[PDB]
Amino acid sequence: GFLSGKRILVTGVASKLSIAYGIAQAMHREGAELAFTYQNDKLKGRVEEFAAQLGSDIVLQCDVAEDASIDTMFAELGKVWPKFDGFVHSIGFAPGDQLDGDYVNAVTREGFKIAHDISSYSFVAMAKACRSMLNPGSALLTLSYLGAERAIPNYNVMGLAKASLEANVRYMANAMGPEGVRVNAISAGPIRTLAASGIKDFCEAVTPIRRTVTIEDVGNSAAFLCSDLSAGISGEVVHVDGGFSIAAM
Amino acid sequence: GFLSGKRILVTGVASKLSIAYGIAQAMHREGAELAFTYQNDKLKGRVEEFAAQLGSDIVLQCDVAEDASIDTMFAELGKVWPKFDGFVHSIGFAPGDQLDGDYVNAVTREGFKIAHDISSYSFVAMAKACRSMLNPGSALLTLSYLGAERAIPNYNVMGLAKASLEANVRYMANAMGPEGVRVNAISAGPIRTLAASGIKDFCEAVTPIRRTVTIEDVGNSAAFLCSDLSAGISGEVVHVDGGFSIAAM
Amino acid sequence: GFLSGKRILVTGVASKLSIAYGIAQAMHREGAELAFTYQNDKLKGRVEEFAAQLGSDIVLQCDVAEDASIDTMFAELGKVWPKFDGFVHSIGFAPGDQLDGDYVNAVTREGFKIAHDISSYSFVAMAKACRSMLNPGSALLTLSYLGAERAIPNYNVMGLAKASLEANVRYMANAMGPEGVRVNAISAGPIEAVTPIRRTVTIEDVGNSAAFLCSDLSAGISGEVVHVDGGFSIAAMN
Amino acid sequence: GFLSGKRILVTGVASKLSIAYGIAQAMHREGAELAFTYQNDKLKGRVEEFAAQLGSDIVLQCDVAEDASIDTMFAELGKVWPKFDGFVHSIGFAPGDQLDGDYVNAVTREGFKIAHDISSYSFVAMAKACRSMLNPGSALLTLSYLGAERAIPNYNVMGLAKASLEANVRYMANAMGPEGVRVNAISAGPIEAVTPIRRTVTIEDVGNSAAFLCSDLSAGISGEVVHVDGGFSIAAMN
Ligand SMILES: NC(=O)c1ccc[n+]([C@@H]2O[C@H](COP(=O)([O-])OP(=O)(O)OC[C@H]3O[C@@H](n4cnc5c(N)ncnc54)[C@H](O)[C@@H]3O)[C@@H](O)[C@H]2O)c1
Ligand SMILES: NC(=O)c1ccc[n+]([C@@H]2O[C@H](COP(=O)([O-])OP(=O)(O)OC[C@H]3O[C@@H](n4cnc5c(N)ncnc54)[C@H](O)[C@@H]3O)[C@@H](O)[C@H]2O)c1
Ligand SMILES: NC(=O)c1ccc[n+]([C@@H]2O[C@H](COP(=O)([O-])OP(=O)(O)OC[C@H]3O[C@@H](n4cnc5c(N)ncnc54)[C@H](O)[C@@H]3O)[C@@H](O)[C@H]2O)c1
Ligand SMILES: NC(=O)c1ccc[n+]([C@@H]2O[C@H](COP(=O)([O-])OP(=O)(O)OC[C@H]3O[C@@H](n4cnc5c(N)ncnc54)[C@H](O)[C@@H]3O)[C@@H](O)[C@H]2O)c1
Ligand SMILES: N#Cc1cc(Br)ccc1Oc1ccc(Cl)cc1O
Ligand SMILES: N#Cc1cc(Br)ccc1Oc1ccc(Cl)cc1O
Ligand SMILES: N#Cc1cc(Br)ccc1Oc1ccc(Cl)cc1O
Ligand SMILES: N#Cc1cc(Br)ccc1Oc1ccc(Cl)cc1O
Repeated sequence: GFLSGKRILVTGVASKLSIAYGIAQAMHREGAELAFTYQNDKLKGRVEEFAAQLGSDIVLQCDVAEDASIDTMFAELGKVWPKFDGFVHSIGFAPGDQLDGDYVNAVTREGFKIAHDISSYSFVAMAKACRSMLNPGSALLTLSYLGAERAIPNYNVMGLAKASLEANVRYMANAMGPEGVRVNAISAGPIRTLAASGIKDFCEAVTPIRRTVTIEDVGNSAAFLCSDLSAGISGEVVHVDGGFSIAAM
Repeated sequence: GFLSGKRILVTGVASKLSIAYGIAQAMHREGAELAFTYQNDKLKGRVEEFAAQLGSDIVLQCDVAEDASIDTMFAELGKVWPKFDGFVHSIGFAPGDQLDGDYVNAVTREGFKIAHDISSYSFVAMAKACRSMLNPGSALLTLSYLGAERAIPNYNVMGLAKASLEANVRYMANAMGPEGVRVNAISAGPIRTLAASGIKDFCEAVTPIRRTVTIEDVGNSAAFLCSDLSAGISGEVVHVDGGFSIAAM
Repeated sequence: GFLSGKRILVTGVASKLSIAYGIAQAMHREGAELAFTYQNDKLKGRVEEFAAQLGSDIVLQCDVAEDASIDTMFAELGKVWPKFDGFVHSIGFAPGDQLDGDYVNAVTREGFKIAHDISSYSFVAMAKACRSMLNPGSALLTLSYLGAERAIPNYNVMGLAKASLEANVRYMANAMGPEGVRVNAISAGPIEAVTPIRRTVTIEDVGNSAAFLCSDLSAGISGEVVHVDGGFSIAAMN
Repeated sequence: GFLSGKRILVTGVASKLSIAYGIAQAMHREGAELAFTYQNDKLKGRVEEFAAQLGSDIVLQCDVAEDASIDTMFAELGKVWPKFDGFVHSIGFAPGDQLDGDYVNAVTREGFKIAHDISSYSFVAMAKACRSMLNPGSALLTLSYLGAERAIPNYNVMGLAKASLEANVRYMANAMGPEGVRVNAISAGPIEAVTPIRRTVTIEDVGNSAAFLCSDLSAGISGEVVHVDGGFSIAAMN
């Protein structure tokens, strides 16, 4: 398929409901060789078990809060893939107290710091650590949300972090393009994943396609953006939300 | 390939340099069945000859200035494709006097009217005329340019028309989504085509990928947007300009 | 006030509810000298009454569908204001059939053409017609709506026409900036529980922002679409 | 003037070239009563001199890296202004190493953290700390730059920090709108042949727009990033 001969690292697989899971089955269907990271020991077996289904045995600890963990992870990966063709960054976090109710009351300095570090900085932190391993033609991809561009109740400081993240996409694109690397985001519509219970009160009637997008839709667009078919696209946030953001009333 | 079982009409093939030409070879490579329109008798043989290469014999006159021409064209097409899966709208025009020098001096009421009618209205005019022929899963695609969003010297009233066109993309998406049709645009970076001699003084050093996009890049993104792989994307303007618009200085 | 010294042409007064009417009051308050146009004989008396109440007797016919009507108006204005400081374009139209139901079914070639001509081309037409009359420091203003940027039901082809108008703003700001003329738009909210300010905007609110954008206070702003919609467009799922 | 009746806190004066300094002059001209903060002992005398020249003697230490410094400042302000009408946030910082060369190579976790904390979090921190002190009709303003929206060389992580700040504006406008508080930003140009107005913006131009956005004239505007950059961001390849 259209990713044959590519090697792609995939972060953030937590269950079969994860966006990262849909992106992985899609790139896998399309002929990519895959490798996987997992945040910590609680998810090691699970992620090894999801990896195994997709015929990868490359499954590595990576907590993106830690420079040493990202560095170690890429060192270990370089033993099997001294070069590869990019990564999918599918990782968000803010402490639970940040997303309950009025934004200005819930936000704290520490909550802001963690949300931005894990949801935004980690993307460029991964890029720094593997920059010399990337082939020409490589593509990096992260996931964002409409909360970057609009004030969405309860999403709160995550909206700020995703705005920081989309700006990260542009700065990374502009920096890395000259060495042959593209960097994009998918602004995904809402899907019912493990991380979405963290959000309070979690629209298909006012989406133009009249249904919510699935991890399959998101996965297919992802595969496209990490392939040579999208060689003309970098620094872009592609809305995969069924047209929701372009509608009003 | 990823358009097998799709039938797609392609307008605006004028030479081998046309964006429509790149989109057609790409959809053709990907297993689509194709049909072609041509503006008038001056391009009939040429377009039949380009069609023939791509193994289509469906080649029909269509001047989009004329409701009767669009209606006749779809009547003729319905004899061979009573149903199909969408069309590529790759058609722009403004009289030559519109694009020389200062915008407020060059623009006229008639120039404005023609630019908008041919470059913007024609897209929804085609949609009106074939609406009942479209399958569920159909996708419509037009081509726009950065001149819709920024004041670009000499591009002049075409910038207004392309802004009208991108708004057309949203209104069409929102209207047709409920019956299972998606509608998008590609905002293409500059390529050296037949229509670009019309533009005066026609940047790769400040594009992040450090080269201009080709009709191949544009064609591959096009194919994607008219395929089921992009089923989560409607009402969107995708920038295929190598990241040019997201850079400054 | 912050417009003393300025002479501003105001189009589009049709009633005391008109956006142009709120704009004119606010501009008069801030000390501008005002002149007015009226589309046709049906509105002439209303515009003359309102102009009198503001201390103006410059009240000129202008139908922006006609190049000759625009030229004749500016030749008449020239007799009393050979130079002036810009104008407010507060004009919109599409045939009523364009606004009824599903967009693709309602839009027609003629409806599209009329909507773009009246709602967008007429802004630059006015600018061509008065260009040598503009002082350095001039400011042109037009009025737009969120339907330029989102698909809003029934607003239909008026949305394309507004998107065209917002591009016209940019192209005009770019062309006329070197001669000392700024061009901007207000994207006004409709004149409520999901609006951040928790109320709809009024023609007073619109008027005050329009006065600003036509004054030397806004000298740093050109080519800009300013949202005066209470925060509505930046909120989602409130 | 159009700010008479208003009491506005101004942060970020460091010199007569500071954006905050142009803002304060313009606000004083339009009749506002002013109060000032200063980051540290190095800037205290400059801020006191300037405040004296404007007829103010409210000059309070505030380092926005510290929650305690922000709380203590607002407790001191409360002794003379138990209620007030909003504040201008004119504060930006990243370690100098963040701004040197290729973005990906210069950015570090600590640099990123400091840039976002000082340049974005501190806007809402101030708002939490004074929220019950704000009158209905209040207006918060912050300052941003085009590097929030485009990749500009060397501006590097300050661009992410500004994008965060512009989202903070929206989220804040949404949260505080129901209590009668507006929140906006100015995206200022750098303080020229491809700028539509054919000159860079001045701190006077910025000041006048900031005075507007903090006055009841802008009552219809909230959650908005207004570009005061002479049209620069809407032009291409001039
Ligand atoms: N599900 C939706 O509706 C939706 C919509 C738009 C965007 N997104 C985004 O898509 C991405 C994937 O989210 P999801 O819904 O698939 O959720 P998920 O809960 O399946 O995935 C979140 C993942 O991030 C990982 N992660 C968190 N902290 C980490 C750390 N310190 N180190 C390493 N990994 C860490 C978790 O272990 C988990 O694998 C996120 O960026 C989320 O914001 C989700
Ligand atoms: N080439 C570029 O750099 C570039 C960049 C961005 C967008 N675009 C857009 O892409 C599209 C294709 O342009 P191109 O550069 O491939 O040019 P081209 O000159 O090869 O194609 C323009 C086509 O439009 C057709 N057309 C014009 N008037 C017509 C009418 N009345 N009826 C039917 N067809 C009509 C012409 O016959 C021709 O086939 C246009 O919308 C153009 O604005 C071009
Ligand atoms: N009312 C709202 O909620 C709202 C919101 C956003 C934008 N707008 C825009 O504000 C502007 C003013 O609208 P309004 O609500 O004040 O409506 P209104 O009907 O009071 O004013 C419309 C005006 O346009 C004039 N006009 C129409 N065709 C014309 C022609 N051929 N020549 C000259 N004048 C012509 C009419 O005479 C009338 O004065 C319009 O551009 C409208 O699109 C309205
Ligand atoms: N100067 C320009 O061309 C330009 C253009 C666009 C935006 N901006 C923005 O305008 C704002 C003001 O910048 P400026 O050009 O006036 O610079 P300036 O250096 O005069 O002002 C920066 C101010 O930030 C203050 N500051 C830094 N860290 C702080 C802390 N911990 N606590 C409290 N105060 C702190 C400094 O004391 C200083 O007063 C900034 O947000 C800057 O990003 C500047
Ligand atoms: N990853 C992740 C995640 C963590 C927190 Br805490 C909050 C939301 C998260 O993902 C989302 C889930 C759902 C939506 Cl709509 C957006 C998201 O960014
Ligand atoms: N199609 C077409 C076309 C017609 C005119 Br007249 C002007 C430009 C045209 O296409 C473009 C060529 C080049 C660029 Cl960069 C943009 C365009 O829209
Ligand atoms: N003027 C005007 C106008 C004409 C038509 Br037909 C449709 C709408 C018009 O004005 C508006 C009224 C209300 C809103 Cl919300 C937006 C508008 O553009
Ligand atoms: N304040 C401030 C500031 C601090 C750093 Br470090 C970098 C830039 C800063 O201000 C600016 C100066 C100039 C411009 Cl163009 C934009 C700015 O944000």
